[PDB]
Amino acid sequence: SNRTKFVRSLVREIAGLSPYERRL
Amino acid sequence: SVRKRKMNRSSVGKATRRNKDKQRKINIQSNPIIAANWDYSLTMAQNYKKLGLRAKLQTPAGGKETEVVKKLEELASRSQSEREEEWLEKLYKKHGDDYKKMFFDKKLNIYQQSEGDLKRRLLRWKKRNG
Amino acid sequence: SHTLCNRCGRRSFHVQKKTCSSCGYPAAKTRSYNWGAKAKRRHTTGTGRMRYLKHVSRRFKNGFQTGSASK
Amino acid sequence: VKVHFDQAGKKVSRRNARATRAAKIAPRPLDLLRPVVRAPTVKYNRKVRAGRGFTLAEVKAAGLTAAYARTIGIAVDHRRQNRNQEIFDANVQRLKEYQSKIIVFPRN
Amino acid sequence: GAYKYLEELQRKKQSDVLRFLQRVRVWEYRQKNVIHRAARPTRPDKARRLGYKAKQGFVIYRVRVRRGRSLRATAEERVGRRAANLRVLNSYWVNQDSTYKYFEVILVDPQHKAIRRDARYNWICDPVHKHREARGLTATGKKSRGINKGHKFNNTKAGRRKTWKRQNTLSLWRYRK
Amino acid sequence: KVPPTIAQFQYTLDRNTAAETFKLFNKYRPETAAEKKERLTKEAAAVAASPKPYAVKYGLNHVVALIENKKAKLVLIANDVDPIELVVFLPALCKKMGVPYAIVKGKARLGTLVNQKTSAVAALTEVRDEAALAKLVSTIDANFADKY
Amino acid sequence: AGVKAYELRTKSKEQLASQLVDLKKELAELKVQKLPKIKTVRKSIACVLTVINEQQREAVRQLYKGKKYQPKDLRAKKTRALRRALTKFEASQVTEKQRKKQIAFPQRKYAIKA
Amino acid sequence: MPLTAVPEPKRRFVPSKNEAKRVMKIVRAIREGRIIPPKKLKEMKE
RNA sequence: GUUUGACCUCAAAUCAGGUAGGAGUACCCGCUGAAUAUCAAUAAGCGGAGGAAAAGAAACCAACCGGGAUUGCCUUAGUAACGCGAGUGAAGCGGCAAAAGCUCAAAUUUGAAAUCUGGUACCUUCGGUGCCCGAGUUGUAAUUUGGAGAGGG
RNA sequence: GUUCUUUGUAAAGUGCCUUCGAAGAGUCGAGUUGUUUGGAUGCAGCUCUAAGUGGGUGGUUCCAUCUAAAGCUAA
RNA sequence: AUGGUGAA
Ligand SMILES: [Zn+2]
Repeated sequence: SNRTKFVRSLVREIAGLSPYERRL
Repeated sequence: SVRKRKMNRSSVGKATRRNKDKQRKINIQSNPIIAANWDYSLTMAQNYKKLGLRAKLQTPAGGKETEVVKKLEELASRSQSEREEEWLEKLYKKHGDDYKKMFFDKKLNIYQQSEGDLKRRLLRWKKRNG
Repeated sequence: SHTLCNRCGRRSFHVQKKTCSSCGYPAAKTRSYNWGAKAKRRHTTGTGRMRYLKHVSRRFKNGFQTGSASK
Repeated sequence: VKVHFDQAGKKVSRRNARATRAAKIAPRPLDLLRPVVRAPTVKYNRKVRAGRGFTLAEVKAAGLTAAYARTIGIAVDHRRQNRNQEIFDANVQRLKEYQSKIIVFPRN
Repeated sequence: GAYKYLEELQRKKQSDVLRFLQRVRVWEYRQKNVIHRAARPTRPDKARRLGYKAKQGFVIYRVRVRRGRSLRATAEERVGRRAANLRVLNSYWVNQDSTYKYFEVILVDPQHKAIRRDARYNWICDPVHKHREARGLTATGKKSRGINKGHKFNNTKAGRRKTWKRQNTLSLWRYRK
Repeated sequence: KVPPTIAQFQYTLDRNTAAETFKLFNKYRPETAAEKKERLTKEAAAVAASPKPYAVKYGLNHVVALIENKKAKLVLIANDVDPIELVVFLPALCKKMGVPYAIVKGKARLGTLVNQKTSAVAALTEVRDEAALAKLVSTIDANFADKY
Repeated sequence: AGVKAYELRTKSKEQLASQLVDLKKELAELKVQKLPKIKTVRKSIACVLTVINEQQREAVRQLYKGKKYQPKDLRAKKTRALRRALTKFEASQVTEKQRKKQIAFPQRKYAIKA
Repeated sequence: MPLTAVPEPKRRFVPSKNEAKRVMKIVRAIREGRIIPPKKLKEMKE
């Protein structure tokens, strides 16, 4: 679903990167 | 038990209930035709066969239409609101049978009913009244 | 050592411990154990008057009806 | 150690329950029409047996809906698929016979 | 709906925003009693998907349990013991730290006429549902009981004690087989 | 000192523009329970063709349904919602959809104009007065988005 | 022997109280002697007290006529478990969707012969 | 472009059916004589 | 405003309407639990329900021309498997008993929070109505629970 | 069976055409430590922590079957 | 071994 993908991208941009993700 | 002995010794008396015989006897309570023809002397399967009906649809385990006519004979035994009628009459007077024109009536077709619904309602009104 | 107990009167109320070894007074629960089969029987329901439990069975038989006979 | 002394008692109780159901369910046969099923486990695949309920495709091919079929005494199972034309045809024929033999009283 | 956004945000549990929210909320709760009445849930999406509804009859309680009988089971038992007149339906995790773990439990009062007349919720008013957490009938209790389908739960599909009794009994018919 | 996604609140519309927005919103107060009940009773008595009503949209779920459809023109967001996660993403959603948004202090103040004790958000879709709404939107943009 | 309840039903509160006082005085006088009449007067006292209590209870019921939440004394004594176990109306409550489904497809009565 | 779907229902372009249902319920109540119109309430205020 | 209001939070009242302990305990559910393999998920102990309890409509069983809620019996079977030693020990398929499917989260009623608790006066009183009070917008009703489902013709 | 009511431009179903078409995260999962099983599974303290034509269960390139992390329900 | 009793 396009709406679900958009919501996921919005949440990804809002939440930033996790502490373990920041290591990348 | 202690309670049973106390109850037996007590003068209150037992609340006797005799219903063993009533377990064997069951009266039909879902059909008037069957009740008149049903015979409690025979079993469920025997009664169904006597009436001419099937008591089981699947192959039963273990070894094994004078009445159905009455059941078949037993098989042979909405309008519009006043405001709805007035609304239909208004549109009929304003547009007659012009369904397409009636559809676009902004101040009489308050509810945007389809052409099919409008024509069906008008036909029902005509049949009921004229 | 022991004294009369208000709940049971079994004369098993410890003076120093201020508790009854038989019925468990003042504990809300009544002391009882499975291994004490004879003890349970001695204090099982029905050993007393059963002022209210007696009429429950009779009342149920009538469906807990209320009112009076129509004569 | 349990001894089935009640075997006769259990049978009598089951018969009494069936009689009570018949008294309440006199007009109906107490059973829902079941489809024919071919078993897995080739040791038993040769044996055909009754199933839980007819598939949605079979009910549709029988000229009735599952919701209406249930009220007429037809078991419906939406979990079973269809992969055999012979079984589908047999189930359709059984449903057609059931529809042609059932009598429904008016709701009026 | 917004609840999808809430669920997606809650998916990234280790986000710096959720970290700040959790560390603020745990500190705020640290100044309150172990068990206290909650005005409203802090995770509306989780409660809503768990069956909670904002109507007269529902109650939200927050309980703190020592870290290290699961923690959720202990919380449910404690709230049921304290809320004797209410029935525990479900609970969800809301916070954790190095010392304590916090869970939120939603309760429904069967005495309120709103629940009694609610066709979708009056089922809990039956006496057989008394103290669901006590018998492990809650979601956490059932999960801890191993109740599920498949080979992975054959020995605990329905009753770990029942199977032992069944396999230890000696069934003898009137006519020996 | 908090993550940038937080502390976007505490920067809010100024007193003058906030008062102007509240005055504009008060015009479209939804018919309260008593007013709607009495109007419906009057209509029934008269019965015993209609213009579309205009009112503010305040339900968070309803507003979010209107948001992302690009129908909402101006949305007010309370900065004191206890479940902050309910409103952390709303400004970003509005920015992505290009819908102007304004953070107004006090959920109670936001709800006082919609006949409710509290209201997390409020949004306008239809208007009576379009020039006033456009001017208010431009002022809010220039005073909030271009500054913070 | 003794007083008849069916005669005392229509007596007023003051008359019943006076009769009870007279019976109590008679019992006190007879106690000094220490005699079946003592049993008769004792039974009459109980009958008068029961009649007075019955009158008072019906008066209390009348004053609470029809209004909700009557005193627990007048409420049903069936059992603790029956006050729970939601009443017939609550149990019969059904969602609109289920009612619509039942109306659309009610359970039909049928037989299978032809 | 908007992300949603399910094009606009007719009710959004038509007067609410709930309002009509409430009006007809009030009309039924008035017919049964259990509701007094506000105009009659003004007279009864005496 | 050297003030007056909206809420939110926290306390109290011999406040109004409610429920909780405990008893019994053969069966049910959970926790704990002896005399590294064995007596053993036994004995004992604690907590929680009913006339039954639990479970229950698959992130199932199978590798077949497939079956289709849970539960009990025979069979599978003293087999597979394990501890290969004394010993423990399943489950699918098959036949039988009885069969019933459903409810929320999820996409706008926004052209009308349409929902519900309580108070008051009546009536046809296990409830209904007019009015008021409060909850609800941080979501109460209808519409959908994957068998798809929804706006229209 | 008997008797009063319905109504309101009210609620559903059938076949066709058309435009859309959501899915339980400190959860699955791996690690380790206690526990149960004749099952190697499950239960349980804790570091980490998953994706949406995705995920779970089974074998010779993968093919077969469902959609867990909510709940109710007589026999 | 389990659960209790009294005893400084
Ligand atoms: Zn004692």
